[PDB]
Amino acid sequence: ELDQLRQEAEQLKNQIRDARKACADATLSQITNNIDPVGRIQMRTRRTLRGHLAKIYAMHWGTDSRLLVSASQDGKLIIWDSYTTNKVHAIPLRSSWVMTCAYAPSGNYVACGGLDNICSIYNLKTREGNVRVSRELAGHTGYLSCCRFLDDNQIVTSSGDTTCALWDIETGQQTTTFTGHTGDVMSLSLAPDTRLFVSGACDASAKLWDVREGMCRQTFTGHESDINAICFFPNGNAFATGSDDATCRLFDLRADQELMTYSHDNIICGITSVSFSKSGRLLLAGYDDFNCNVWDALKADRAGVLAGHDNRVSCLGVTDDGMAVATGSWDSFLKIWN
Amino acid sequence: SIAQARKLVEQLKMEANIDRIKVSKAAADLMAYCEAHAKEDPLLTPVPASENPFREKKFF
Amino acid sequence: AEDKAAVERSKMIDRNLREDGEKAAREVKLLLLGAGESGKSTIVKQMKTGIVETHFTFKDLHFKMFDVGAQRSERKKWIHCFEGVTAIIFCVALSDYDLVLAEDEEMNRMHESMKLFDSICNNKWFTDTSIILFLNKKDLFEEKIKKSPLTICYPEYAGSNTYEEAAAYIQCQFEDLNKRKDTKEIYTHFTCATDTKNVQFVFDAVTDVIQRMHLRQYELL
Amino acid sequence: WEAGMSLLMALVVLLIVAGNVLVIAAIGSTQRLQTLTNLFITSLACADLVVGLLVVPFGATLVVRGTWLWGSFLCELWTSLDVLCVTASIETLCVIAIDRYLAITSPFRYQSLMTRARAKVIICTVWAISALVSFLPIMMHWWRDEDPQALKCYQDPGCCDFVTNRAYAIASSIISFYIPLLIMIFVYLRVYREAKEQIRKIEHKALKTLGIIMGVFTLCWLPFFLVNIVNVFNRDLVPDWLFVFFNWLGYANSAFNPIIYCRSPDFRKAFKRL
Ligand SMILES: CC(C)NC[C@H](O)c1ccc(O)c(O)c1
Repeated sequence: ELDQLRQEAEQLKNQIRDARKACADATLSQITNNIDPVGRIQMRTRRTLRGHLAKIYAMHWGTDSRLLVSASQDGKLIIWDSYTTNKVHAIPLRSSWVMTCAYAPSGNYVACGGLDNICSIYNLKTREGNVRVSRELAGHTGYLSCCRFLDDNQIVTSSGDTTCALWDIETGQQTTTFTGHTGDVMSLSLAPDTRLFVSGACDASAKLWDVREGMCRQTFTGHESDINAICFFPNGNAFATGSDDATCRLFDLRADQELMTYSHDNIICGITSVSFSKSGRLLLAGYDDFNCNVWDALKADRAGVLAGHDNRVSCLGVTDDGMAVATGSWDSFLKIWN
Repeated sequence: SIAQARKLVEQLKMEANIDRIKVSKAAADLMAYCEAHAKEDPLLTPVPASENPFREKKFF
Repeated sequence: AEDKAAVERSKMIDRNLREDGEKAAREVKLLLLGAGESGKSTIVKQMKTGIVETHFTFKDLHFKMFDVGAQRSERKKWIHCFEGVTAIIFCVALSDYDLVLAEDEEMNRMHESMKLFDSICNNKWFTDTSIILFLNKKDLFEEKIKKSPLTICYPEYAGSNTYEEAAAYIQCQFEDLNKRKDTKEIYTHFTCATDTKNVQFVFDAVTDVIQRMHLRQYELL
Repeated sequence: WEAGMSLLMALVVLLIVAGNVLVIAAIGSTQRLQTLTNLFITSLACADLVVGLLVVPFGATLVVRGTWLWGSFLCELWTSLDVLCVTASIETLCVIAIDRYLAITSPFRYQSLMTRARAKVIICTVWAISALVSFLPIMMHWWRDEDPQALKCYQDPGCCDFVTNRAYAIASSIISFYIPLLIMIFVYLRVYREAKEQIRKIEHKALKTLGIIMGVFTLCWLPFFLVNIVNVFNRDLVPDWLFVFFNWLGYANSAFNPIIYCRSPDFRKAFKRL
C-alpha cells in the first residue's frame, strides 16, 4: 500500500532533517566574525567583444585562459580570442536556437545545444576544413540546459526531461543515465577531480551525482524558487547555487547543509549565473537586474558592483588562472571585466 | 507509482546513511583553504600592472 | 605577419557575419505555438525531434514557422527565447468544445486552450507582438453545435443554436482575454480541412503587422 | 542694433552645432540606433553641422559688420559651401521622405532592396548632385551676370551679395527646393491616406505628426526661395533686408530638423544616457 511507503519515506526524511539540524550547532557567520573585510574591488571593462547580431545565451573559456566560445540566437557560434578581441572562428549552426555551449579542456572540440534536442559536437583543429559537424548526440526528449566536457571523449549533458546523461562521443551512446529529479535540470557543474558533479533543478533542489558509480550521493534543498545556476568551490568540497529568489546559497558536501546565504533587500530579480574566484573568496553572481554583484565568500557582505550592460546578464565565466571575468548579456556585447 | 515510491524509499535509505561532520569543521576547513590560497588570487589582491595580460603585456 | 593574417581572418569573418545577419533579417519568423490537438497538422500541411522548422516561400517572401508543440516541458524557461518573432500563430479546434482532457476529469479542452492563450498573450515577453488565431475543423464544429448546445463549456450564453452566433461568441471570448488592448491586435480566421487560402490570410496579417510596426516607429499612428 | 542681433546669431549657431553634434554622437555611440534611416539622419546632421561650423559664423559676421571683410576668394568659398549645405539638407529630407513612403507602402520590397551599401550609394549621389550644382557653376562664374550693377558688386571686395542671373537662380531653386517639395508632398499625402486606411481597419495623431514635419520645413524655407525666384524677373519688387531675413529663417531649418527627426523613444534614451 502506498500509505506505508509514504510513511516510511516521511520518517526517513525527518530522520535526515534531525541529523542535519544536530550537525548545525554553530553558524558560518559566527565562525567568520573575526575575519576582516576584503575591501572594495574596482573593476573596469578592459575589453569589449562585439559582433553578435542578437542576444547571447552562453559562453565558456578554455584551459588556455585565452580563447572563449560564445552562443547567440542568430545561429552563429563564435570563438573569440580575448587577448586581441579578434574573432578566430565563426561556426554557422544548423539550429537557429542554442541554449548552451562547451569548450573541451584539450581544445580539440566544441559543443552546442538548444531547443533542437541535438547536442552537436564540432571539431576545431582540422587538416584543411575549417569546421565540420563531428557528431550529433540525439537521445534526449527535451531542450538541453548545459553541457560539460569530462574529457575529449566523454561529455555529460543535462536536459529538460529531468534526466542527465553521460555520452561517449566516439560511440554516440548514453553510457550512463542519471534520473531522480522531479523538475527540469537547468544547469550542472563538474568538480575539479571530475569524479562527481552537482546538478541543479527547477524543483528547488540539487543532487550530487557520481560519475563512475552512476548514483545520487547527496541531495540539498533550502531554496524557495528554481535554481538557475550552480558552481563548485575551487576546493571541491562545497558548491554555491543561485535561484530566482534573489538568494545565493553556499551548500557543503561533507556537512550536507547550507553554510551561508547571500541575499539583500535591495536586489529583487533572480540570479542567472554564478562563479567563484580562484581562491574562492569572492562569489561573482550575475543578477537579472542588468548588474553583477561580487559577494564576500566568508562574510556575506557585498563588495563592489559591475554594471555595464543594458539588458539582463545571461552568462558569467572566469578563467582557471582567475585573471579575467567574462560576462555575456542580452545586450549582444561580451565584457571581459578585470 | 509503486516503482516510483520504492525507488524513492531506497534512495532515501541510502542517503540517510552518510557520515556528516559538524558545520564548524567544514567552515574551519573552508576558511583555512581560502586563507592559504589568497596570495595567488588575481582578483582579490591587485595584480601587478605588468603581469596583467589584458592591460599591457607582450603577446605573440 | 601572423597578426596581419589574424586581422584579415577577423575582417572576413565580420563581413560574413554582417551578410548573414542581413540575410536573416530579410526572413520573416513565426511561432506556431498551439495546443496538442488543435489540428496543427492540417495547418502545417496546407502551408507547405524537438523543435520543427518549416521554411516556405510566398510572393517572394520567406516564412520560417517554428513548431514547439513536441516540447512537453516547463514553458516558462524557454519561452523568452522567442522574444522578437513577427507574430504568433495560435491554432484552436472548434470541435473540442464538448471534449475533456484524457488526463483531467472535468476540464473542457476549450478551457485549457483558453488558459494557454491567456498565459501566452499576457506574458511579459510578448507585449508588442501580435497574434493570429486559426480556428480549425469549422464544419465539424458546425455539425456538433447542430447536435448539441453550447452551454456545455460555458454556463452563460445569450444566443440560440446556430453556426454564426456561436462562431462570433467564441471569437469574442478569445479576443477579450488580452489586456494590452492598445498595443497588440488579434487576427482571427476560421478555416476548414480544404481551405486553399490560409497562406494568403497569414500573408495579409503579416503585412498589416509590419505596416503597423513601421508606423508606430515613425510615430504616425 | 548690431548688439541685438549678435547674441541672436550666436545663440542660433550654438544651438545648431549642439543639436547636430549631439545627434551624430548619439547615432554613432549606440548600436541599436545604427539602422537604415539613421544613416540618412546622420547625413543630415553632418550637413547641418557643417552649416553651423562654417556658413552661419561668416553670415553673422557679415550682417553685423555690413560688408565682406575676408576676400573675393573666401566670398565665393562661403557662397559655394552655403549652397552645397542647403541643398544637401533639403535633399536628405526628400530622400528620407521617399524612404518612409517606400517602407510603409510596401514593406517587403523595401526590406529586400534597401541595404547599407545602397544607402551609402544614395547618400553619395545626393552629395555629388549638391557639389555639382554648387561648386562647379559657381567656380566657373556662370552664376554671375552682365548687369553693370552685378559687375560692380563683383569687383568690389566688400560686396559679397547673392545677386545672380536668371538661369542659375532658377536652376538651383528647382533642383534644391521645389522638386524636393513636390516629392515630399506627394509621398506624405500617400502615407497619410495609408495611415487613415489602417486606422479605419482597427484619431488625429497622424495628421499632427505629418503637419509638424511638413509645415516646419515649408514655413522655414518656402519664403526665401519664393523671393529668390521672384528677384530674377524684377529686382525692385522685394527689398533686400527681407531677402536676408528669409535666408536666416531658412537656415533655422538646420536647427529645427534634428528635434523633428530625432524624437523617438530610442533617441530619447540615447540622449539621456550621454
Ligand atoms: C546669402 C547666400 C550666401 N546664401 C545663398 C542661399 O543659401 C542659397 C542656397 C541655395 C540656393 O540654390 C540659392 O539660390 C540660395
